Amino acid sequence: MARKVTTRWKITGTLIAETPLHIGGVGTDLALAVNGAGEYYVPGTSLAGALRGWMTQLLNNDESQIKDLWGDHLDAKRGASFVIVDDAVIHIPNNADVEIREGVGIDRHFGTAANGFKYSRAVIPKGSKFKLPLTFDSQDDGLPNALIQLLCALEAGDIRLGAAKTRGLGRIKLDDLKLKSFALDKPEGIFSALLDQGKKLDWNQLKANVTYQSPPYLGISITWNPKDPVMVKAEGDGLAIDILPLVSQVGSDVRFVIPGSSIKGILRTQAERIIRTICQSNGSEKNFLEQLRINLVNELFGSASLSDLGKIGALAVNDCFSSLSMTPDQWKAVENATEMTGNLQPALKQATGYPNNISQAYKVLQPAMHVAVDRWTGGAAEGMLYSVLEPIGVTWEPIQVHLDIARLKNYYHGKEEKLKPAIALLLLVLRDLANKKIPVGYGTNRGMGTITVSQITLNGKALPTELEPLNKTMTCPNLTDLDEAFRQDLSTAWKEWIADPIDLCQ
Amino acid sequence: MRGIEITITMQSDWHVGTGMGRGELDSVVQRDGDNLPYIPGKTLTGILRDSCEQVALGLDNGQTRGLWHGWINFIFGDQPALAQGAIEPEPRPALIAIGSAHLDPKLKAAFQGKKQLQEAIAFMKPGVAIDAITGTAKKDFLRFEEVVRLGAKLTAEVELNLPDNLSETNKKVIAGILASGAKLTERLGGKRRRGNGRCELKFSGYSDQQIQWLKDNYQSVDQPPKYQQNKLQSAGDNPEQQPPWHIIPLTIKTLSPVVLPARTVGNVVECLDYIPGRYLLGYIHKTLGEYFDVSQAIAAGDLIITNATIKIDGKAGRATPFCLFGEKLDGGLGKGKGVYNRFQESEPDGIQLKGERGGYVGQFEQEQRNLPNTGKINSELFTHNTIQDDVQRPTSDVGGVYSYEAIIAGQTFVAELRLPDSLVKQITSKNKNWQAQLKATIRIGQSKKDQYGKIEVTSGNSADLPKPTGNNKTLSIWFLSDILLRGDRLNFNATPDDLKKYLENALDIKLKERSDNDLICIALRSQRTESWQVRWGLPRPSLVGWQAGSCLIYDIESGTVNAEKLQELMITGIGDRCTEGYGQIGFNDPLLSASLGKLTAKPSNPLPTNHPTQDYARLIEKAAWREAIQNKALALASSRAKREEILGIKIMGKDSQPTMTQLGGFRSVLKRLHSRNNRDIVTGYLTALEQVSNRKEKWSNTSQGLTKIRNLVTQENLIWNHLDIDFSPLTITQNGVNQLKSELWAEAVRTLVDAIIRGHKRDLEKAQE
Amino acid sequence: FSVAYTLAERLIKSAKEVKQKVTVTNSSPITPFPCSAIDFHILYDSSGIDFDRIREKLRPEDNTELYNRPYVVTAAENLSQAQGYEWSQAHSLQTLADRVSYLRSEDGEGKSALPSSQSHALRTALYLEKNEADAQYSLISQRYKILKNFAEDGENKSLFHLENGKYVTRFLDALDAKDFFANANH
Repeated sequence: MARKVTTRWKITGTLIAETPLHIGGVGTDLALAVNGAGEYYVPGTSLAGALRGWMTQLLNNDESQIKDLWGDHLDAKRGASFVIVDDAVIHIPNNADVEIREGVGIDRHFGTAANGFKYSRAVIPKGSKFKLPLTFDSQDDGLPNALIQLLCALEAGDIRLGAAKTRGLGRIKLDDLKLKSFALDKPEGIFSALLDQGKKLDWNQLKANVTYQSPPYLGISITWNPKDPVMVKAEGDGLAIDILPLVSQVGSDVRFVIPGSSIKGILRTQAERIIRTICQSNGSEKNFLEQLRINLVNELFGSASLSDLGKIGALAVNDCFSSLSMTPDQWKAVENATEMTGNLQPALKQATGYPNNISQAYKVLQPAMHVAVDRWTGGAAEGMLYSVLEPIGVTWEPIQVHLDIARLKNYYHGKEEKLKPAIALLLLVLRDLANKKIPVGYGTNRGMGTITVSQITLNGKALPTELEPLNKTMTCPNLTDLDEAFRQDLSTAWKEWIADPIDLCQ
Repeated sequence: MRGIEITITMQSDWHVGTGMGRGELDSVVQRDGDNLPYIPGKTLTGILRDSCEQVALGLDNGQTRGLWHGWINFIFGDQPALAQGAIEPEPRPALIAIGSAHLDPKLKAAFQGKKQLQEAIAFMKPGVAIDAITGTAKKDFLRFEEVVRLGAKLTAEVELNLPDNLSETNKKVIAGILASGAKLTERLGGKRRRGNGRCELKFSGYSDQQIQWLKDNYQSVDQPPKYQQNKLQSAGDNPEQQPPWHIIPLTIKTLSPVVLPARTVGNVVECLDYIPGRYLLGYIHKTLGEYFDVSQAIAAGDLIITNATIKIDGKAGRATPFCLFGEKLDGGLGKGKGVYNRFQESEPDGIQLKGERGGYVGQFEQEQRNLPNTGKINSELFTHNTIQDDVQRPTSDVGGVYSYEAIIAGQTFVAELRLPDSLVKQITSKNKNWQAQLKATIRIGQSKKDQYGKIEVTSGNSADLPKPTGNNKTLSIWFLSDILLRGDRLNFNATPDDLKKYLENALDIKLKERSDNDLICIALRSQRTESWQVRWGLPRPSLVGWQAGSCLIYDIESGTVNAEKLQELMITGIGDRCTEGYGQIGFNDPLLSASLGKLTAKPSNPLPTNHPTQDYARLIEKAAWREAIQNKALALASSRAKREEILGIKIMGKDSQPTMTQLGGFRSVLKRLHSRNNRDIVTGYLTALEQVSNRKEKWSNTSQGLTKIRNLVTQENLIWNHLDIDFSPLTITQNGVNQLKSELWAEAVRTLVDAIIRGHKRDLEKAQE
Repeated sequence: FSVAYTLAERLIKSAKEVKQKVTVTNSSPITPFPCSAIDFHILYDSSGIDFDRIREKLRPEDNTELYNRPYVVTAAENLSQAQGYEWSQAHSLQTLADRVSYLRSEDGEGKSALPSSQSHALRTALYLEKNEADAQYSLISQRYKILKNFAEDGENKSLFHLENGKYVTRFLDALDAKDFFANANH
């Protein structure tokens, strides 16, 4: 006989990239996984580990329940996985291609691009689709709870795929989920498997009939607007405009983007600055890698895997896209524009959606000239004339920050009392973000990058009772919407850690 | 019923593994004798069997043993290694032989000579374990697996040797099961559960019609019929044997690997380097058994089929004489020098000698003045597993894996069928063209139903009989085959005085050992043969004697030696089981008489355009070209002079010409170059650069970069001149180069420009660091 | 293990070729000079299982050997008075262990100084015509400068050096033996 299967489940749907995605291949970070046809794809090994990884965090590392689904080469009773995860070709939407994210580390002393810390990453664009390609062999007459929980997590968008998960990327969501049952224990089900494409299950029934359980996390959704123009710089100069906003493909459109790499790094910088102040510790002597290694920031933001102190960040930040979008050729018309008062004005009128109103167009995207003035003569230091397309009236989607509370617990060894100094730092950083102390993107000392924060929504799932006061929507920048007994509670654990700034992580 | 095929179409990248990696690779795929990926027939039977067992479970309502599971043991044979206790029925063989699945022969013909493309059929897949705590790549769990590109269409020859009395309804049951089990197969090979090896498996001539018939009829099937052997039959009507003998040469070519068990030892079978004559007996029955009573001839000794030994000089290679010795440091037949015939040559002064052992030698003559040509048989070790079906993995390395040595395909062997004139007259009277019937393709030996045993047999024109020189001074004996002799108690034996007695009786002479001290008289080695007897159902008795290559020379003490009798012994063989090629003997051969110490040894197709695999070939081509372009680009871009040569950009001490924002600006334009039709966007951008001085002046400190960029984009040839790749090793499609150049032009340009800009900015930073 | 030992016999017979190459100066008759040597094989799946087939599979052209064996284990100091001293250094095991160290070594990123993807491309190149093999070696060593240490011609432009009229290379030995120098005596 073969392996005895009671019901085979074909479990299918469309996984959509909710952020860009990068899954790497052998052949800096410009090699994306490609199948033998050279098409970009999700390897089933990489999707399985995402799904298996999530279930492992769900089930508190109960290895037995995991190995009962995902298999085990060691246990004499187990062997092969009962989940099959197929490879899925990525359908990048029309008029879109792989993008390259260019970035840099910022020296914490000088505040400038650290030498030797430039990086490039190729990313499958947002809105790209690939099949959910799952088969489950059941050896009993049901469907496993943890597998139902996994499918709920996929529909919730809770599972991350690929690289740079904490720093902009990896978010996927499942749609069109279909479950097909084949009773391979029975003749009708085997011939159905051969001929009839299976008994349909309404997912909405089972999805209603059990409570979805996430592992602990705190969602932070920051509703913000540019107080002054906020952009990341595009790496290439335009023809009419030197400094252009970074755009990214989002479905069939392009949108302006602030990478979650940029928001992560500014938040990390403020975290590290607060700790070094409390310790009065100087990072002027240290090199960039040394400047980053500090307590409580190495867990919320991660440490590089150097042989190991490497850690993934418990805190993950999405790429934030503008509410404005453009057709790809509309933005190319702006990029190609050769004359600021020539063909740029049509192109900007089109892209902002105000083809007949140059006033309303420039209330969204404003070209700005900058000139350096000679101190001795008072003349424009010509050659030091440059132009910026300032997104003065670009509206942005809320910044999505995800604190993996389960990740912090593993770092702190399950004891949630250690969480409070990390939570305290995170709230102190959000207090600075809400008080305009953390500018974002290009040109922050040069008239750009200050943001208003209207609202911080803290959305904890499965939080411990002592952090349950975090489930709040804040509109005071100083966090007085958080219970004062809870803020005093955090403040006491914070002050205790300050007294002995030890490494929680033991 | 051969002529059925299975087609496998690989729908995802696929990995039939070898259980190991090599060097930088942690897993490598199996490759056939052409170095191409394939699915071995043992893998293909296992996957197809497993799926027919999935169907059987459904039809048996989950009963693990039952009527429909018995149908799998009918179709695929019993699995006696798993059964325990007193199973009384003999194990059923399979009704289905499934070959290995190979790529289309024209596609494999295209790959001949193109080692770079042969590697390009596969690519590296990374695998890494992530630490569940830190979420980081767990180092030394970084792993690279070779996987074969999807789109492969592979085909295996299938033979259904159905029982000749099988009911027409039961034929439809077998066809129905196989169609059904083929349909249910979705995966094969390594990492099935993680998306490798997705496939469609289709029999030729089995469709949903065969599935639908079973669905309509399965409830009224019964147990399959009981297995019985095809028994021998004998009439006894053969004529008595009369000289002359006829020697019919048989050329055997290996088409698959062939396992010819030398010794079976736990989970490994070692293979011979020759085909024993007993493997051809079933072919002799099948082809000639209607013309005379073959079994009677065997019993009477009217039939000899020799061993098939490697063809050398156009003849059967002869087992290297053990009387030959090499100089231990610098000589031997493999080194082609320092080979002494110790029957004739003293051991040299101060030089120690190693006896020769294996291999085969070509023809030799008394005054050849060159060493005889050597022949070598290429054998490879093949490794297989059994999957324990509940865990779907091998149950351990020790008892889950097994290995066969096999003689690899493409090797040529010569046997001889020898028949007396009595039978040849009878055969020719019944069929004048009977030698035409000796041409056949047959599967021989161990595991012959799977990936093993496929041989072509061809018959040659009747050979001349051996003509040994009758010398009354000495008798020289060369064992061309293993000699099996009964002792005087009819046990098998290793006493050469019995062979001395046997010869002098058989020749009616008297023999004496060669008495010199500086020479050797006797060079035998023992041989033990541990075969099966398939008709017995039980092992054959162990046969002991002397291995081929064993040599001895005698002085004739008295009596003339009859050249006619030496010829007859050289035909019939001596000792036991000569009918199947034991006992083959060379008398008075010049190679055993020579002094040799001074001698030395002598010194693709392009794929048709309409061909169905052209889509798959084009896949391998594009991969090979893309990797060549990208590697050559990264070589070029690594050097400051070539970056300036191709794009004019240069580093002047510490600042780049032009600034990186001009390179980023251009690079953000060139990414819109999807095809040659888009090139006006790129040359359009260059116009607007050079249209205005403020832009023009930034590039004007380059080495003419804006013209160089315009040339690279406007001239379809220029990218290929800069890359300067020879794409002839990387193409196999007819007109492939022209089609691939037009298809990959925009990508190759984009690849090179991006590489140059990257290399420039890497050095620019290195100048600033 | 039957077959494996038969190969170890043929490997030691190969290792003993030091007896012809490394000899006591002015000895009459020529005598071998005490020189330890190793020959080894790792039995990868399609590598052959008998010595002559193994080595034949490593001769992609009759001018070329993808092996540089045996490896001398005697220290270079103790051989200096022998004939064939220069031969012993071309065949020194230390030369293999160095090349294996370079393959195992890492860059400042903690990535390998030669990636597997490039190692595998060099494995493929070694089976090409020597001008194609040397062309590939030029391209990859422009990009990964650690490969200069793997050059053997002294002109720093080939993985092969000429030896008794054959082009031979240590590089495939290093790729194969990469994981077989484990030690644990540091």
